Amino acid sequence: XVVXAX
Amino acid sequence: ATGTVSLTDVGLDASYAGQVSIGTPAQDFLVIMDSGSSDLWVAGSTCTENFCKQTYTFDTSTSSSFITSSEAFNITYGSGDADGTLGTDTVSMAGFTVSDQTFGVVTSTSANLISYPLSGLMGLAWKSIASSGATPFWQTLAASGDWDSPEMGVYLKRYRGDNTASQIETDGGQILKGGLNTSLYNGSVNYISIDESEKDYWRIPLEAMVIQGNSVSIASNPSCAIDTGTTLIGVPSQTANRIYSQIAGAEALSASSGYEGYYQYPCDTEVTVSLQFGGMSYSISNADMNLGSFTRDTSMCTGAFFAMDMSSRSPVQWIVGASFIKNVYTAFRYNPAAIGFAELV
Ligand SMILES: *[C@@H]1O[C@H](CO)[C@@H](O[C@@H]2O[C@H](CO)[C@@H](O)[C@H](O)[C@H]2NC(C)=O)[C@H](O)[C@H]1NC(C)=O
Ligand code: NA
Repeated sequence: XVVXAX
Repeated sequence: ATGTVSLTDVGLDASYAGQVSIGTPAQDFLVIMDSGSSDLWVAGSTCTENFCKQTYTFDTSTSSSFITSSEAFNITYGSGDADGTLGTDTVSMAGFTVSDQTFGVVTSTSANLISYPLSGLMGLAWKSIASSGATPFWQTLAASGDWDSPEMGVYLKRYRGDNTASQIETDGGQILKGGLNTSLYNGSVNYISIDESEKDYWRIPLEAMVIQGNSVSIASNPSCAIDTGTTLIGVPSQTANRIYSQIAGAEALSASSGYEGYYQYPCDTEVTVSLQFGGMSYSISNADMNLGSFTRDTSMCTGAFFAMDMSSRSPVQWIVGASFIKNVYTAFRYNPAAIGFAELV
């Protein structure tokens, strides 16, 4: 895999 | 004061989550502790998405302290988006409380953003990138003088490489609010200073990278989000190509595979790799680097570095996630603003 803001 | 958040490690080091309590009486949720974003949100009880039916949700109607808003909430992450409306309520974590915390009550997401046992996310980065415009919970506590020391200490436990590991490991690490845990690190903390223009993400410059003994052109050095809510390490395409060029037999996964942006290399090659921050090299263990085979070709294994081209509007060019952070004890310091690393005990 997750990739957390933009 | 200080207070500890116990972390649950979900998905074999995919996400690290802690307990938040919202409302009166308290409603408790497991939320991803995310140093790469700044909003708190939880799935609302009216949410009709499938994931919402299968996890704990926040019932706004049964909190006597909830203050509703018609204001839209929406946030975009690398893995998807989450939408709903803002609300305000009392929020607790690690024995601390913010009485009128603004946060998102989420009623739609893109597919597979989160699932059971998670119900949302707590952003641990700075106010300037909060979609809600609200001061982050952590930042209120740090600013108010409530902490013994104005920093958070982070230990993420590793299950990658444990063949008997479960998808939910409740013994997953720890975040200490208001200090650093001296039982979890050895020696001195190396602090990399963050100036007043860089208080958005938690980010610092990469000085160098060495892989298989070769220093990689990381070209003009990248600013790196040190991001507890990212699983792997995202780098520009050109940089990912250069990285994997140093491993004999490495190749980009095709795109037809479904894994465009990922790269694979011979499973029996142990990769020696380190990132240099603040004048020191920090090694990444082979258990973090090697993600196993993504295809039927069992002789090839995917690496933890993946290609992700960033908007030219982004102040970060790398996202350095758990794959890295598992190898260090990490201090996120409010004042003077800095990220520190120490060797794990
Ligand atoms: C710092 O880290 C240590 C190691 O995880 C914590 O030790 C645990 O603390 C609880 C009580 O709070 C004990 O009952 C456990 O047995 C301890 N575990 C181990 C492995 O020793 C300690 O609590 C942390 N300190 C702070 C201030 O957060
Ligand atoms: Na509960």
